[PDB]
Amino acid sequence: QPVELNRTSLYLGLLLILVLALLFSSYFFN
Amino acid sequence: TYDDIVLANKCPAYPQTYRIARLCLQPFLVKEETKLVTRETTSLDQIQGELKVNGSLTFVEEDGIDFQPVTVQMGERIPLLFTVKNLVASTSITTDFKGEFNVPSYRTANFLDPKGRGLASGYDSAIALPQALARANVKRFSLTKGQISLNVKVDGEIAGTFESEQLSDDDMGAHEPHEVKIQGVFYASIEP
Amino acid sequence: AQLTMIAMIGIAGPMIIFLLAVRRGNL
Amino acid sequence: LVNVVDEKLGTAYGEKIDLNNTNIAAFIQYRGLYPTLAKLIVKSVVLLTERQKQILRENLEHFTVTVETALVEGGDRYNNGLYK
Amino acid sequence: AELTPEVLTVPLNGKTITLTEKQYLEGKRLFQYACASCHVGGITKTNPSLDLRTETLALATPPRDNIEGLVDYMKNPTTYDGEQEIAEVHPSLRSADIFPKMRNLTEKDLVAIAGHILVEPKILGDKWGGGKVYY
Amino acid sequence: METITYVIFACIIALFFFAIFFREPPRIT
Amino acid sequence: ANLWERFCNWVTSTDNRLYVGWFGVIMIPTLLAATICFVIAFIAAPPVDIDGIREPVSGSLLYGNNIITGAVVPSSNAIGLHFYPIWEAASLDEWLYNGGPYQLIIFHFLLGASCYMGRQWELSYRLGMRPWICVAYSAPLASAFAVFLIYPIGQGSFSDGMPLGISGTFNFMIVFQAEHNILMHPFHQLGVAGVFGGALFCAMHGSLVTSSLIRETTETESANYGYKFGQEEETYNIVAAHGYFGRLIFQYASFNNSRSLHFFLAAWPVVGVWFAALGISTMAFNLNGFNFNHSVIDAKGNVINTWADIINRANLGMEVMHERNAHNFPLDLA
Amino acid sequence: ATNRDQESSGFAWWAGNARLINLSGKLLGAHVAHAGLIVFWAGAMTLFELAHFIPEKPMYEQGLILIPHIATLGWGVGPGGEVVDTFPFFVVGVVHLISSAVLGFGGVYHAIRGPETLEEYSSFFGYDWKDKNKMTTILGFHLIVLGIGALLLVAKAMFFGGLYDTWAPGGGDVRVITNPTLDPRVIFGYLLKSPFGGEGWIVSVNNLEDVVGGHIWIGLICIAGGIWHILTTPFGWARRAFIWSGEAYLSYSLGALSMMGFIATCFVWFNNTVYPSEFYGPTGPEASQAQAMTFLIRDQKLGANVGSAQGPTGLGKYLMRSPTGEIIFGGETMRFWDFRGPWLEPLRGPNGLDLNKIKNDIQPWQERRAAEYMTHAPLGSLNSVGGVATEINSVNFVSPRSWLATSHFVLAFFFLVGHLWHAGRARAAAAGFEKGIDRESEPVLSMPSLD
Amino acid sequence: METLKITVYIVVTFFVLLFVFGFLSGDPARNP
Amino acid sequence: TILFQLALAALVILSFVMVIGVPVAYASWDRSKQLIFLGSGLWIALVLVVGVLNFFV
Amino acid sequence: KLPEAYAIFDPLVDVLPVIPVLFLALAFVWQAAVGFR
Ligand code: CLA
Ligand code: HEC
Ligand SMILES: CC1=C(/C=C/C(C)=C/C=C/C(C)=C/C=C/C=C(C)/C=C/C=C(C)/C=C/C2=C(C)CCCC2(C)C)C(C)(C)CCC1
Ligand SMILES: CC1=C(/C=C/C(C)=C/C=C/C(C)=C/C=C/C=C(C)/C=C/C=C(C)/C=C/C2=C(C)CCCC2(C)C)C(C)(C)CCC1
Ligand SMILES: CC1=C(/C=C/C(C)=C/C=C/C(C)=C/C=C/C=C(C)/C=C/C=C(C)/C=C/C2=C(C)CCCC2(C)C)C(C)(C)CCC1
Ligand code: OEX
Repeated sequence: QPVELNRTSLYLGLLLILVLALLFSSYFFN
Repeated sequence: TYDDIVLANKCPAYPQTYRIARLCLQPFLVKEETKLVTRETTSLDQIQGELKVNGSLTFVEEDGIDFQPVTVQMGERIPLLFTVKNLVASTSITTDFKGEFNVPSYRTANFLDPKGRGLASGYDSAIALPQALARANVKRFSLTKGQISLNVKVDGEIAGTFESEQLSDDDMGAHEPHEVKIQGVFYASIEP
Repeated sequence: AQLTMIAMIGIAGPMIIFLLAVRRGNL
Repeated sequence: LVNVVDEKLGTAYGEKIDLNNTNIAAFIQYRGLYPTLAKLIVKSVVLLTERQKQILRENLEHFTVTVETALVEGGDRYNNGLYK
Repeated sequence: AELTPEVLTVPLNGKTITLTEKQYLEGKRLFQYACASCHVGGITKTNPSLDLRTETLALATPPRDNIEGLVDYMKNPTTYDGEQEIAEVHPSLRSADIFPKMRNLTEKDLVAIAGHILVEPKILGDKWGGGKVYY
Repeated sequence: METITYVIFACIIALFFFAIFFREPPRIT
Repeated sequence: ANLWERFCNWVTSTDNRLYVGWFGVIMIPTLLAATICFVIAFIAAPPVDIDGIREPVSGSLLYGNNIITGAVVPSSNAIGLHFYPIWEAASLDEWLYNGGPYQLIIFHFLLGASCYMGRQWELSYRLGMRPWICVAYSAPLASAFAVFLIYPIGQGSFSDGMPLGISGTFNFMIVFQAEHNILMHPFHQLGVAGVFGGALFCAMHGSLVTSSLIRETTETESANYGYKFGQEEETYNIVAAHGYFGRLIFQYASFNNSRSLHFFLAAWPVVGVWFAALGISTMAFNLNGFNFNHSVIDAKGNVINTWADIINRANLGMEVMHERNAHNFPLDLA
Repeated sequence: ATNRDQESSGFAWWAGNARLINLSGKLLGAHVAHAGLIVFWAGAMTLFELAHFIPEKPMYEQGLILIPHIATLGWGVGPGGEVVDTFPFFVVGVVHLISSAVLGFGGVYHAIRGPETLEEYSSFFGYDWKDKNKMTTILGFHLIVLGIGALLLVAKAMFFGGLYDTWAPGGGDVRVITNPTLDPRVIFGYLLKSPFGGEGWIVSVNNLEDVVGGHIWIGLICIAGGIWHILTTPFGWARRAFIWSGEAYLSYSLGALSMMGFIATCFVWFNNTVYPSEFYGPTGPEASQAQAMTFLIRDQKLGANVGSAQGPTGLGKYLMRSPTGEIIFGGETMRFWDFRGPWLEPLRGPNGLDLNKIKNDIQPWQERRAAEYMTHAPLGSLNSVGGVATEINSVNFVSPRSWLATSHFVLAFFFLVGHLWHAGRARAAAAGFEKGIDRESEPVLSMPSLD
Repeated sequence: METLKITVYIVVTFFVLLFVFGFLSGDPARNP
Repeated sequence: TILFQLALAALVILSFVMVIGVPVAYASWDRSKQLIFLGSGLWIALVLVVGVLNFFV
Repeated sequence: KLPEAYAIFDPLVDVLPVIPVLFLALAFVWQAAVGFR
């Protein structure tokens, strides 16, 4: 079965990750 | 008057006991081992002393606004307590005033640092790092001497230009104070 | 008392509305 | 390098009224001293009015003379940021 | 506990006078009327050296841990050593001209402020005259 | 290493630029 | 057909990918000035002496902050409420020291977010919409009005504004509770009732619509493709969701009217955050929260401490420690 | 029974006052009964404030907002804001409250008994909302009346007693302001003042000369703007710049009132001339400068060297410099160095505060006023516990200034929201889509795509 | 400072006159 | 002085009948005309009788 | 205090300013008698 990931889901899922890592980088560097 | 000023930072031969009644000093050469990032809270004013004739007029200052916290940007910011606190200067006044005063610490003993550490109040430890410094932990109050040479315009009210050499804030021992040379003008209003 | 003022001040608001209901007035 | 205020506590400043270092508010613990004599003292163990001399002499065993530069500079002899 | 004559006995002059539950409740209110703007909780807001503690007041010159001493303070307020006279900066009955909240204080109504100032440290503890450390 | 990692924010602006102007458009259907 | 009627044909045009509007002729250059100055101050601003007492607070990233502890530090307390543009200062380094970038950002942000609100009106008027998306944006905008402008005005200094920073915000919250008892202020409690309810009714409405979607797709692809954009059929059964949620509590607690439903979704967080912004705006003028310190006392008169007396000791903890060197006097008036 | 269900008006019960937009007789009685409510509250609160009034206590110590307004006018107060006759307060309470029954009669009459529209009985009183010259005629009538009202204040100030002057010599006294500022470069120079610190746009009006002369200027341009709007119709640039609807003029008034409530909040918070601290209490600025003065006084009385005394930070504990250079009060009150009150102008010389005027020249009325103003700061709680949020329940004090600024911020913000509500709606109503989008002619499906 | 002040002042008033004139240039007309 | 409270309690009570009797008669005729007019003029009369007698007590 | 010929009617004045709060609530009584029609 093929995986569909439309461009909005690339855009939100990149938004989900980048603002997660903008959050947690302050704590991963600590 | 006060309404057309709010100039308050600016100061405006003459031949028995005499007194200096209103000594202003309006200035910052900082020795590399500037700018005025403090805006205009820099002048000394309303200083009252005692001009004691001996040939030399000894000027034991006593009272007045005679200290100003000044931060200058070298870009390193250099706090100095620009002051003439307890100055004894000495020279018919036409005339220099080769005087020596004491600067205190910038921050007094009540001052707390970002980690709560101060001299008379606060933590003698570094409570952030519980099982770990001693230079920043113990605050070391400085009182180093500064030297000023006023150079006397003359009316009862006289004026000219000073130049003081004092050290900077040493941050209660936590770093090295720069040698600040404070050039500027002055105005002293003598009255018996 | 202050209450018996505020009772009859307060009751006689809806009694305007009670009368115009029980007289079929222009409510 | 020791905290000079805390090193002042272990000597006779931190047992009595050090007449060169304590706040003018530390005179309220005895009679007669505050605020007229406390103004007169802050401004060897002190001696003026004659009733003031009798207040001081009755208090002279409570008085210490040991000047610490942190404790007195910046007008902390009169107000040290210590209130209620 | 309970407000009781063991709490309402306070030194009058070496004699103790007994307050009532009406009088202590009246003089809390007359303290909040004309005194507690500065003397909230037993401190002095305009001079945090001179708290209204009993030990402070017993050590004032003349002694002001008495009810006769506190009513003599509210008619003739002195400094803490009694040398200088402060009825021009402190509310009193010599200063009805300039402290209008003192004008309606009679000799059976000042004794309740003298009563409230002395009874309350036994009620609160260190909290009277203790400040925000003891709230 | 610290600030230049944090300046992740430049990827967010590029995503802010891409998801506004280069989104797959809404189609009236 | 001069280049003015050709200019208003571009500014007011809905054919723009991002609508400009006349409010956007103020909104765009103010908010670009408030965004360019923000990220420059967030990375490279030298430390601002916020409290006016020559103790600078590092806010920017290059001076040893991360994004969490980074801020634009508010303008100096020596400045107070004074207008501090770049031309007030003798140099840039003086303007940077006394927190001039904060006044540049918040005066461009609030003037540009006020003009975001009327731009939200203006597109609703170009599109033939009903106009009150602007009114709902007045709830976060009053909040930004309050903590950036109004609470500085009441307290008399832009040093009391909320720092443009994550942990500077938390400084602003802690100090505010220490001085104004914001938790005991009912307008903040209506605001928490606006955001807890707002998050509730979001997850409520989000889950009752998602619960009620008509089968249009297979379980081998997403249910999101049952909606095609612009379709005329409603994509979920409103009668089933009301039948669900009405049986969940009781039938009459339930908006079986979609318009009355979405007014409630509109109005509950908006009137919530309105009141909460009115919390900050009224605690600007020190109309503090409810002060029940030593309220319950016994027969002897001993203070029986309450939960509001435990808050009061925490409130005392922050207030004797906020700006440890700024106070020379026993009462914290402003 | 027109416009009284949603069947006849299309307005529900919660917008049932909007059923009266085109009912001029009923909308008149709506406004006269509401005018009767304001004059009732003006009356009944003044009576409530004077029945619960202690003339020993100062006015700010009693939760009084309206007795300070009558006292500012120069009625029943003497030297230093002290009540000598409570009868001018009582008359203002009675003349308002009794007048509320007349407006209550006429509000009830026009609402529930009179002609529903005035357009038949009186073409002078009958108005259409979209008749533009009639809408200026009522605007011109109401401008002259506010010009009459802004000249009554000048009348009370210049003839009928004078207003309370905080800057009277020797303390505050009711002063006949006989030489008001007629100079427009001073009157309208307030308008070009910055709102920000040290300038304080029109809130910095600091004498009763500019107040009276500013109300001669406002009071006569409102007369001359009334004669303007009575004798003219709106011009063509304004006809295309406005919606001419009933809700439109409401929204313009709501937006004007949001300006006024935000300004009056700032007046009662910052100004101590038209809001004397004798009556309203010290301002936020006034109490912080009073605290720094009280300890400037206290410690120098113990012999502190207050000019050379240092804070913890290097600054002057009592006396530092403003960023312009003036000797100002040390501490956190450095933010309030732009504050002018009359209990510290004997300290202020030309460099700011004079240190030699602090040593041997601070009078005991100033020590009294600074200690009073420090312990009566406009800090307080919502249950009216005085002091900070960490204070104990002993002081029943919130300033009228805090009450007046916060209430007129709550009201002024909602009146901005009400402006945004009604200005959006009245422009949606004049274009024809406030009830929704027409499905048959939806604009966006006729509008091109974006990307 | 002397130059950037009037630089900002002209920039502000040009955008503000663009704001005021464009809402005076028939904003009631621009409805669907 | 007590009959200053005979016109004042003839106005805290006549207002109580004219706070009901006016919005009831207006929202409900000829007797209501001769009862509103006779009493509203009496209400303007008794605010003047209280209005003169306060200066006499 | 009120002038001394007015203290009989002093509990009336103590609740006299609650009257404008009740005009708002009376519009809801009046709307409820008509059933909010
Ligand atoms: C205080 C503000 C205020 C005022 C002045 C008004 C006024 C009005 N409303 Mg509105 N309204 C208000 C608030 C107000 N309302 C509120 C808060 C709501 C929500 C509940 C409404 C909801 C609403 C609806 C749904 C409707 C109105 C209508 C009306 C109008 C006619 C009422 C009528 O004729 O029926 C007769 C009314 C009654 C029989 C009630 C009697 C009330 C009396 C007048 C009380 C006052 C007596 C007073 C104390 C006496 C003083 C004088 C005395 C001393 C001599 C009138 C102009 C109606 C309208 O649009 O008309 C076409 C209408 O349908 N209102
Ligand atoms: C603020 C203006 C005050 C008010 C109101 C009242 N008091 Fe006061 N009090 C105030 C000060 C500044 C001082 C210190 C004075 C000094 O000597 O420097 C005081 C002191 C007292 C004392 C003496 C306390 C002591 O330590 O001996 C008492 C007993 C006292 N005050 C009582 C008092 C009473 C009973 C009041 C209400 C009627 C009152 N004070 C009002 C400031 C102020
Ligand atoms: C229309 C309508 C409405 C509205 C209403 C209103 C708003 C009204 C108003 C009304 C009013 C506005 C009223 C008022 C009245 C007043 C009065 C009635 C008064 C009287 C007074 C008196 C009688 C006084 C007395 C006295 C004196 C002189 C002194 C001492 C004290 C006393 C108090 C005793 C409603 C909403 C319901 C609904 C719909 C319909
Ligand atoms: C009394 C007094 C005084 C005086 C004052 C004065 C003189 C005032 C005036 C004032 C004024 C004189 C003001 C003005 C204002 C203005 C305004 C407020 C405006 C507004 C505007 C608008 C609203 C507009 C709008 C629009 C646009 C923007 C565009 C489009 C078109 C239109 C038109 C819509 C003084 C201070 C001296 C002192 C105190 C007292
Ligand atoms: C009892 C008493 C007294 C007295 C009082 C009095 C004397 C009162 C009176 C009062 C009065 C005397 C009131 C009146 C009021 C009135 C009014 C309020 C009116 C208004 C008006 C109007 C509103 C108008 C309108 C109109 C019309 C109707 C038509 C034409 C147009 C016009 C608009 C003009 C005293 C204080 C001594 C003491 C205490 C007790
Ligand atoms: O700056 Mn930021 O926070 Ca308003 O309170 Mn005062 O100042 Mn400071 O202490 Mn708490």
